[PDB]
Amino acid sequence: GTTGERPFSDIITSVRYWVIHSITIPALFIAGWLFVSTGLAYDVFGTPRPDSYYAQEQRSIPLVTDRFEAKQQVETFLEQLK
Amino acid sequence: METITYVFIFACIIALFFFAIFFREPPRIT
Amino acid sequence: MEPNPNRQPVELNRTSLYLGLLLILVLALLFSSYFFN
Amino acid sequence: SYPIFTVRWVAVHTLAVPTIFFLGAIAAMQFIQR
Amino acid sequence: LGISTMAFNLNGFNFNHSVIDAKGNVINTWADIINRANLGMEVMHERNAHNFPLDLA
Amino acid sequence: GGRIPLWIVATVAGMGVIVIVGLFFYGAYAGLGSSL
Amino acid sequence: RGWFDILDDWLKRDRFVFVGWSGILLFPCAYLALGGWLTGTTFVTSWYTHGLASSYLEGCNFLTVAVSTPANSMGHSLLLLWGPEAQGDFTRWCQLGGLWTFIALHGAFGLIGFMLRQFEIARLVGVRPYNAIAFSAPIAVFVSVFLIYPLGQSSWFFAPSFGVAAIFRFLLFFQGFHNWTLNPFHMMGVAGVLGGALLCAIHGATVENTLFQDGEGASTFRAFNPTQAEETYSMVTANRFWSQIFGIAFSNKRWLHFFMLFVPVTGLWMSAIGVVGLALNLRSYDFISQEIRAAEDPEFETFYTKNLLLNEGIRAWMAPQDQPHENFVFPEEVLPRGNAL
Amino acid sequence: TITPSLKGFFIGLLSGAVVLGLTFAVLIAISQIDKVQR
Amino acid sequence: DIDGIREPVSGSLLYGNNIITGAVVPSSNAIGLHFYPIWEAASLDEWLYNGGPYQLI
Amino acid sequence: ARRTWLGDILRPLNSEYGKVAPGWGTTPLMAVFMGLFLVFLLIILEIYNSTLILDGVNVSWKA
Amino acid sequence: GLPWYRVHTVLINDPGRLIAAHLMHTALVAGWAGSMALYELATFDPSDPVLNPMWRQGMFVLPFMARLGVTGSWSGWSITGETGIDPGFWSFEGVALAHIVLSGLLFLAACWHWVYWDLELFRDPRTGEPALDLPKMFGIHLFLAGLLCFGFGAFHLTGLFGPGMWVSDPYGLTGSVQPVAPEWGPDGFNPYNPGGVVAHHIAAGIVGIIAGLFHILVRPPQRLYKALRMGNIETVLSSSIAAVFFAAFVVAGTMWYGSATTPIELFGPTRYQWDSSYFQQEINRRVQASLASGATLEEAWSAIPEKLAFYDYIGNNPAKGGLFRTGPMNKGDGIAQAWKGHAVFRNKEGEELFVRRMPAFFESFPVILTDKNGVVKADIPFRRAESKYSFEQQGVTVSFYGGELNGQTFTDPPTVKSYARKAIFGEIFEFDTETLNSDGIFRTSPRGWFTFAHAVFALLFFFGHIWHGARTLFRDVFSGIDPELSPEQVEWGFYQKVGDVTTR
Amino acid sequence: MEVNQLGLIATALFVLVPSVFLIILYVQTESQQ
Amino acid sequence: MEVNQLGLIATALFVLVPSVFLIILYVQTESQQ
Amino acid sequence: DWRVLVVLLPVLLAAGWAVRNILPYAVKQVQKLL
Ligand code: CLA
Ligand code: CLA
Ligand code: CLA
Ligand SMILES: CC1=C(/C=C/C(C)=C/C=C/C(C)=C/C=C/C=C(C)/C=C/C=C(C)/C=C/C2=C(C)CCCC2(C)C)C(C)(C)CCC1
Ligand SMILES: CC1=C(/C=C/C(C)=C/C=C/C(C)=C/C=C/C=C(C)/C=C/C=C(C)/C=C/C2=C(C)CCCC2(C)C)C(C)(C)CCC1
Ligand code: OEX
Ligand SMILES: [Cl-]
Ligand SMILES: [Cl-]
Repeated sequence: GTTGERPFSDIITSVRYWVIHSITIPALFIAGWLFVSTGLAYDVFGTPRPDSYYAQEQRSIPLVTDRFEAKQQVETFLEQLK
Repeated sequence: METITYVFIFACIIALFFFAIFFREPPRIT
Repeated sequence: MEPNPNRQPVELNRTSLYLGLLLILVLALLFSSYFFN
Repeated sequence: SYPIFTVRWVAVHTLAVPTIFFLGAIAAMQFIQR
Repeated sequence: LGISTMAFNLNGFNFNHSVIDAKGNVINTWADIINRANLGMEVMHERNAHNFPLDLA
Repeated sequence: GGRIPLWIVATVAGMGVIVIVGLFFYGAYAGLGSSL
Repeated sequence: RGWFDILDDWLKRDRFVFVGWSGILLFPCAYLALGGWLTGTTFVTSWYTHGLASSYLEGCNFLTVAVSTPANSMGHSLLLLWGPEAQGDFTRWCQLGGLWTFIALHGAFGLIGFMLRQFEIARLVGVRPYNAIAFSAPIAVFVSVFLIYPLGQSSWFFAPSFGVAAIFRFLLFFQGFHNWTLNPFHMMGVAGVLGGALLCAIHGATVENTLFQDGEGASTFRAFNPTQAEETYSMVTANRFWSQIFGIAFSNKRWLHFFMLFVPVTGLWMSAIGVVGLALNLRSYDFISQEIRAAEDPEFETFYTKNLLLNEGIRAWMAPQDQPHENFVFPEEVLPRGNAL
Repeated sequence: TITPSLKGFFIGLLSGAVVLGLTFAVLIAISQIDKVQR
Repeated sequence: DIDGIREPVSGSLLYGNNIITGAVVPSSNAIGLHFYPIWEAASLDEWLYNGGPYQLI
Repeated sequence: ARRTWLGDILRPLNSEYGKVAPGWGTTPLMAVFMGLFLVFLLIILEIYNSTLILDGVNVSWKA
Repeated sequence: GLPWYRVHTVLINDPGRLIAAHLMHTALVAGWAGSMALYELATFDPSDPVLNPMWRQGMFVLPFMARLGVTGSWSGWSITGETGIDPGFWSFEGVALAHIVLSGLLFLAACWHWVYWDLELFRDPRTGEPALDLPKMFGIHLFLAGLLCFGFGAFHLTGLFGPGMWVSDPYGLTGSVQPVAPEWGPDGFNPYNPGGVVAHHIAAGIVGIIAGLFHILVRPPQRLYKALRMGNIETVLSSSIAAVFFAAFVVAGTMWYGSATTPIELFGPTRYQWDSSYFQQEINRRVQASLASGATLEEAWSAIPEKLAFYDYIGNNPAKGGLFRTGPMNKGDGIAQAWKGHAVFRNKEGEELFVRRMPAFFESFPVILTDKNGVVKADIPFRRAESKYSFEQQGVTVSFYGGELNGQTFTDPPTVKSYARKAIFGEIFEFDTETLNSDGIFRTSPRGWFTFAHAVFALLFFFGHIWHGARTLFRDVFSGIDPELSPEQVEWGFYQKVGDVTTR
Repeated sequence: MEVNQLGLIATALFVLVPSVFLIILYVQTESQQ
Repeated sequence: MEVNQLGLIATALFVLVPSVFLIILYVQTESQQ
Repeated sequence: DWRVLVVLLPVLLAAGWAVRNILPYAVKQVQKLL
């Protein structure tokens, strides 16, 4: 039978939906581009940039060694890249 | 004793095939 | 003593016998190599 | 005639809004030079 | 059809050393770990059947 | 409730996804993750 | 008439997406486990836990992206956001693997919610809850592999990582270290999967080739309406066909469709028991009689010993990087190698 | 003394109650507004 | 001898195998893709040594 | 049915089958203890897991 | 006719024979304990608690009698190693036959309640049909559980009227059965504090008695009675099975991780003690304390007890067994008989080398020697054509201190390599491989077998909770759905509430 | 090969015990009506 | 003591085989009428 | 910190526009609900 909600067939084929979503869908797509273009994605999650993996002469992985001071161990790793 | 134990089980499974086919319970319609 | 009215008879038709004999004969052929080891 | 804001509206927009946002972020990553 | 095509040596995706940093250090991924386990099987299989550095068949 | 045909949006949305995934397959040869 | 029954009415309203009391646990947990995996594989790295890149932002494709397990030093910590490890920092929480426990635990209660959803809907429409009972196999598989197994080892590190390529590494790890192919509980699990795939194909094909001509169209799909009372395919013709081709054949529809429930569900349960044994390294790795013979007879060789040599290669070559916390360093002269290669 | 981890225990505990408090609080209000005609 | 290097591989129960390890071993690598029926070997003993039964099966 | 001596002494115990308290009864009071019980189980779990570290407790063999 | 998987359903409306059957399962479980104990007594070696204890001989029920104060035998020995002590009647043999003659009486009790199943007690007075007032019975049976829980912790563990429990030092060396005082502070919830075990059978005993009095005098709410089907006995099986596997996962978790209720001198060491090198640090600490006090190197390692050195051996690691490697640990590496001392490896240049130990993951591990900084300096190479760190090339020797080899040094590469291979296992011991005809393959301890047994039983019983739980609520449609089901019920949007004809 | 001695009686009883269980139930079913 | 290795399975089958032969006959008899 | 303003901005005017076109059809739904 039917549930009572407006069918998807007439919603996506109506003009009012597209006048609303021809600006909403494009604005979120650029909102996502600017999330990475600004370099802010690197700093929110703490992801290394292509130049922030090793030091200039270092070839050993900055692997976490202690459970209760891992918060401080990576803050030493990221400070020795200056 | 191992080789005799493996082939004995294998022979029972083959003997089980002969009864499950030619001595099955006939399916009848009604 | 009057007999118990909760008693029921048990059944196991011919097809269930073949299925059961097949299960334990295959489970034996699989596990026997690990029993001898 | 028909309602507009339903529980079906929330279930759709909980997955549709972030997906388009992720499709734009992943798109910008294709031009990240090393 | 996957087995029938890899019979003619059209193998799966190769992403070994596909990610690399701004200097040139190999940033390993989960594909590079798969390559390590693969190397262990390859150097051990048929331990005397080979006389030359490449196993082309 | 149907002033624009469904087969038109079906092709537009179809052509729209063809381009975005192709952009992803293209990115496999340039930039990061290209082994070069 | 109270607030409880008023809330009960709203949850069970016949809408497009049924909510129900089970939805309070299912929807938020299923949305965060999936959204957490999508957020991880798109943005989050695993550099300080495994030494690996694992997001689209770093250059990984759909096959290599993964939410890696936390480091080995973290033990079996829940890694809560407010916990003593991250201390509330969301950035440091992602850098130590908090998203892995965020996905595993929220996803675990999500599975509980979905199974409760199957019990709730079955009661409302008045059916038998055999669909919920069948979902017990994917749950026992998830609990034994993602929770009981890492709890048996050293840490969450050796649990599966939510990725396509990280799962392939999981199997090769079990071959080299556990010989998981030789375990008879995986063999029964294989039989339950390949058997269910056999029944699924052979039942659907037998139905499609024993139908009655209830229509005038060359495509026999329109000759069916859900409100019949007669069978759409001949059961007595399909029985005679398979009796003469294969030897035996189904004669009962209720038994046939229960058999399609028992075979794949039992198979997954057996494979879950085998993984529970591996959490303690209780493996089926060796046959003692073979090793006693092969050690004193340098001419005795079977496919069993050939596979053990392959296991010894997988361990010695993948260990230094797959287990970086151990700081393994193997010189070139200790690596097991055959001739030339 | 109140250790730092015990302080985070109270933070997660109240956080669990506010989301469960705010969760329900809206569904009873929505259920009251949108009842079922009998 | 499957790999053709004069290194035979035991595969039958009477030669020290069980159901899990037993196997009918493929034909020798010295044959390759050559057709090897019984009447191409100078006897059965030669036929069994070079993995003859594998092709017939 | 058959009566016994011990069967007549225990009779009042197996005599109120099907009796109930009207309405919701003591359900609101039960739910309070259930919440207190989970919070209790959550404490001893986070203590065992070393997530909750109290001053004085030392989850180790050297206890 | 009944199918085979439903033959025991003839006891649902027959309480008397349900009693008789439950008396039989109790007589079986009790009968197993007596025969399992008698069997372990006829196969136990009590002559060496240091190198051949109970967890090295595959003893299963023997540690559980030891955990609660039964340590001696009528023949004159005790597990502690003492001699010439009278244990009275409550010895291993006394505990065994007590469970045996308890089994016989429960057997006869089952026969009586089976023949005389039609008692007035099981009949509801008003209707006359078999009934059981489950809510009040729970309050009665819960009241008795709170009494026995309180009494067990009050009188037995404390020592007012009992032996106590097993307690030992952090390194499982001087174990004994001592009374334990309850710990009421926060440390009582430390799983490694015995005082918390006492404070719980006391505290939970009090609450169980209070709840029992409540569940006796307060009838269930009718909204809970009908929602949980409290008139159907199967709802108790659904909930009891749920509570049973909940406990099964924890007793398996505490067995693997370790706690005050799972001592090491009874179940063997844990896997996590080998990972963190738990026993090696304490051994090295005593060596540095002895060397600092002016003792020579031979006297520093000679001061190490062999019981402390045996715990630093990977053969006792419970994570090194196999699913079908059946038998005790002594069937594997052999009967441990002597510590031959601590081996020290040196090259020709004088530096001391350290052998990389085998992790529990590896069925086999290479032999690599490093110095005090982690750099490779010796190994046993695979290929020899380009070898650089072979023992012959580096002149690696071995010296023993303490044990039986105290003060000896070996130099020829063959024997030096043989001690290096054993060194990846930890300390080196001399084994007796001929008495039990050992094969040299590692096996797990009773700690490992217990965890494997109850973790699987916990997972399987989860299915029992779901099955018998679905039966309780889908009782009506167990034999099929309504053959006259109106299609308007399952039609979408026909009713405002799913399955409610009141709401069109 | 040096196999386990109890493996023979382990396989023999593993086959026999559940076999006769099904056989008893079947012959007592065909003897009914 | 060094007993016969097969005396165990010889005794086990000496009891089991003729016992279940009589059990099979008795159960099918009681199931008649 | 300016990067959050640039990233978040498009969502405001996108919602702000999507709103601007639905109030005449969004307030009609709640007035009917009571
Ligand atoms: C039904 C929904 C549901 C469920 C079951 C869970 C379950 C979980 N979440 Mg999740 N979560 C949810 C929805 C849900 N979540 C939503 C909607 C969000 C978005 C905001 C999150 C965001 C989230 C984050 C960010 C994190 C979790 C985490 C967790 C885990 C730990 C939670 C915990 O300990 O809380 C404890 C709280 C309770 C048990 C509540 C009990 C409250 C009772 C009623 C007592 C009330 C106290 C009272 C007010 C007195 C005040 C106390 C005073 C003394 C201070 C757990 C697996 C963590 C995780 O996975 O880490 C790995 C984590 O870091 N959750
Ligand atoms: C909680 C249960 C439990 C546990 C943990 C142990 C643990 C132990 N016992 Mg004990 N035992 C038990 C119950 C238990 N026992 C019972 C009930 C009996 C009575 C029969 C015995 C009789 C017994 C004897 C007589 C002896 C032991 C010994 C031992 C030790 C050796 C363990 C071993 O080799 O296992 C081996 C385990 C396996 C090989 C695993 C078997 C797995 C099966 C085959 C899987 C079956 C699959 C299934 C059928 C497939 C289903 C298919 C599906 C489609 C339906 C160990 C300490 C020995 C010892 O060391 O004492 C000195 C010894 O002499 N036990
Ligand atoms: C205390 C626990 C308990 C109790 C009292 C019951 C009681 C019952 N169950 Mg349940 N069940 C349980 C646990 C329990 N179950 C668990 C844990 C599971 C999951 C594995 C199940 C799964 C289950 C299913 C799927 C079904 C039942 C059914 C039944 C009923 C008939 C059982 C029967 O005649 O079997 C007769 C059994 C035999 C004749 C032989 C059993 C053969 C087994 C597999 C091998 C024996 C192993 C060994 C002897 C047992 C010791 C195990 C030990 C280690 C614990 C009965 C009311 C049935 C039902 O609903 O009836 C209407 C039904 O269909 N049970
Ligand atoms: C974690 C976390 C969280 C959460 C978050 C979320 C919830 C998110 C979501 C997210 C999302 C929700 C996202 C989405 C995404 C999506 C995507 C990314 C998609 C894509 C796809 C595509 C691209 C497609 C493809 C395809 C297919 C599928 C098929 C075929 C064809 C093609 C190829 C096209 C929070 C903050 C709360 C808290 C804390 C943390
Ligand atoms: C009558 C009487 C008497 C006698 C008694 C007796 C003599 C008893 C005995 C008893 C006994 C002596 C018992 C036994 C029991 C046993 C059991 C109960 C067993 C069982 C087992 C099982 C069940 C197991 C199973 C299994 C197997 C086999 C394998 C693996 C798996 C399993 C574990 C499952 C007296 C004089 C005192 C008194 C008077 C009366
Ligand atoms: O043969 Mn059987 O496996 Ca096909 O690669 Mn080449 O050759 Mn042998 O090595 Mn790799
Ligand atoms: Cl090979
Ligand atoms: Cl070559």
